[PDB]
Amino acid sequence: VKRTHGYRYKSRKLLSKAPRERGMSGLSRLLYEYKPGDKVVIDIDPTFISTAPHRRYQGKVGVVIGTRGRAYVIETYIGDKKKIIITTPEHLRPHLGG
Amino acid sequence: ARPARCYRRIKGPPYTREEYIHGAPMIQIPKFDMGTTSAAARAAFTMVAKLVAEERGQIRMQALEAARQISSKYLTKYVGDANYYLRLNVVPHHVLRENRMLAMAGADRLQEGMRLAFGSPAGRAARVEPGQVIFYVEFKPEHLAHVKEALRRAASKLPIPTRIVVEPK
Amino acid sequence: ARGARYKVPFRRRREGVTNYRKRRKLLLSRKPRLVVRKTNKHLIAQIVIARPHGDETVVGLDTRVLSKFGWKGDENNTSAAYLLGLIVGYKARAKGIKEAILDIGLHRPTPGARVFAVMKGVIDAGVEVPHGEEVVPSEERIRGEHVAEYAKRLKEEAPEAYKARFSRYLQRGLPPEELPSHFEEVKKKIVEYYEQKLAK
Amino acid sequence: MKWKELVLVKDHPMKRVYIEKVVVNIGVGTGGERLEKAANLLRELTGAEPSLRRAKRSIKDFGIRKGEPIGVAVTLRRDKAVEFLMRALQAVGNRIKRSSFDERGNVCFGIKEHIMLPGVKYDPAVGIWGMDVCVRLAKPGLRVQLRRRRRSKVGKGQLVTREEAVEFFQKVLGVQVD
RNA sequence: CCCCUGAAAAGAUAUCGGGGGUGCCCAAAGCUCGGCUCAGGCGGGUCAGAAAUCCGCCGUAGAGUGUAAGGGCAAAAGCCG
Ligand SMILES: [Mg+2]
Ligand SMILES: [Mg+2]
Ligand SMILES: [Mg+2]
Ligand SMILES: [Mg+2]
Ligand SMILES: [Mg+2]
Ligand SMILES: [Mg+2]
Repeated sequence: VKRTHGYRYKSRKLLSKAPRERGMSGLSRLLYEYKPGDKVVIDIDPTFISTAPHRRYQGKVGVVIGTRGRAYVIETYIGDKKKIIITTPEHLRPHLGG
Repeated sequence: ARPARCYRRIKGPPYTREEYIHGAPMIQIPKFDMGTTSAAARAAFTMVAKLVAEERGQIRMQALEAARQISSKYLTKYVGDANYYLRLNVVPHHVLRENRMLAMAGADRLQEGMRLAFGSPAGRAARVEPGQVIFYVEFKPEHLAHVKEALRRAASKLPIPTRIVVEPK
Repeated sequence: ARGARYKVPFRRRREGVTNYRKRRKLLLSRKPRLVVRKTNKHLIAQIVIARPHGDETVVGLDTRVLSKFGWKGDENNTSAAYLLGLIVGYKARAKGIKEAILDIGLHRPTPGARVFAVMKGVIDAGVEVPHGEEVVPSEERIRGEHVAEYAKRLKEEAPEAYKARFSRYLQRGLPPEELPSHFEEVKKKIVEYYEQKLAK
Repeated sequence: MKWKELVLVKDHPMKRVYIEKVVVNIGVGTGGERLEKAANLLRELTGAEPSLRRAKRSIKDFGIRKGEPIGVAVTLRRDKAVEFLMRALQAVGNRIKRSSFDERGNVCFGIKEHIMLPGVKYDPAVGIWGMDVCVRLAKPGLRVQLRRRRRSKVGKGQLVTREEAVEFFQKVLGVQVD
């Protein structure tokens, strides 16, 4: 039977947490202020799944283009196609590697 | 039952989650530990013999049962139930399947050939690795010849080559 | 505690000081917080900006600071709460803070509570704090008229109970029935001290 | 012999034992009007407004559903507790079984029908009612486990024990404990 | 169409492959605010009992969350108002 494609269709491992990470996450990711040109890493937080980007963007590095209210507009790539991810900071981490 | 060569080799993943398997057969081995099992009396025994697998493969439940019967009967007769401890060390967790046309086993089983080929349960086997202990004996050094004979008889019932290792406890 | 699968809550949660569900909603504002906390004897008012490595307190004071303006009322009543907000408000304004959001932690937002008196004092110093119009205590309570009325009734009913329940008031030389008069004196001294500072 | 002077004082001023509260309960099965009579009895017995207690689950064999009131209980404090407690002890006869004491300083005893209490009258309207009277004893510092902010555990030495509970009922309340 | 597995730690991935589910239901089972803590166990308590309401202690979730499966959730995403 063909693969089904719901928005979260092969995400058991990705959305699972170890026992020591159970419960609410810390709030420091909320407090980073990103400006255009900043580099961020998409690190999905499973306790806020409805605002999380698609599983294909986990671990990708994007560039902040701007803000939309409280979300950040991030320019990234899936293979060769440019993608625009709009997401809240709880699903973002600063990329220190350049 | 098919010849045991049909299920000897490890050809796929283990099939053991009985909550997903309809009609998984019940284990037909009544006991796994024979002789004197209480830990206090086993302290008298000072020797250990092991029937060790030489190859990887699957041992059917009925072969383990046949091996258990011949060895335990021999030890009971010649050594005495108070003078040895014999343990069948592996459990037949893996469920075997067969693709045969049958009635009273589901509608898909009525389609002939390789259409809907996933088999219905046919038995159980233990998946073993090289060096794995199949049978484990604790005995007194005076009975070494008898214990080796009992394990030689057990080996003749098993689908893979084995070897007997004798060591002190 | 018992076993490796036990998840120990956050340190501030198991101490019972931080409500992290409410704190998250405060941080989403991205505005400075007016933190107001109540102790048995004092009140604390802080203007705080949240940073990823830890909060930064722009201005923090408790009600001990009121002795620097010759306050002789109780340390943490409604009147003292208002004066604390005024001092914090002017100090916060001198540092560039124009707007703040009230943060009461685990205290209840009962109307007329002392937390909203600190807020009222902060508002009058020029720092805007959004609020509803039915929680600030009445000006009579801020002036301590509820304290003075209680003591006056106590004196004419049981003069000894007046002496015990306000022993520290008598020691300081300010009888409780004269609190509204003194509160205006202290409030004037605080306001004049900072408008002049702001002017210079 | 009032609430503030009913205190068992040991050799430390802050380790005193007093009646923290007295709770009176009546467990009626289903009815509202049946409950209403029991609710009226408690108001006139104790002088305090009783609170309706709703069923926690739906028990078919008892004919109760979750959320409907099947209970009436009132908690008594300070002076209303001491006054009613004295009456309740008399209805039993200043006798409490030793086994009725728990290890944590709670004492509960039953009243089969409320007429043995002084000051009440056999009334064919309210009927006949039973009662559960629970008394709690506490040393100072119990607020540490009950306050909203910075809640923590009370130290073991500051907790009321079974022995301190029986002594309070014998030495302070003058009750025969058996 | 949807979930887990197959699927080989980025992504994609088939078979008349395996285990299931969907063509609804709910004016609340939807929104928000506040309070509270669940399953279960123990001690005491009038009928009363394994199980009703009451007092206390323990209780990492062993409960609940309409509905498959997987994931999430404890001053809550559960329960009550
Ligand atoms: Mg496809
Ligand atoms: Mg939604
Ligand atoms: Mg294969
Ligand atoms: Mg993959
Ligand atoms: Mg749904
Ligand atoms: Mg809520």
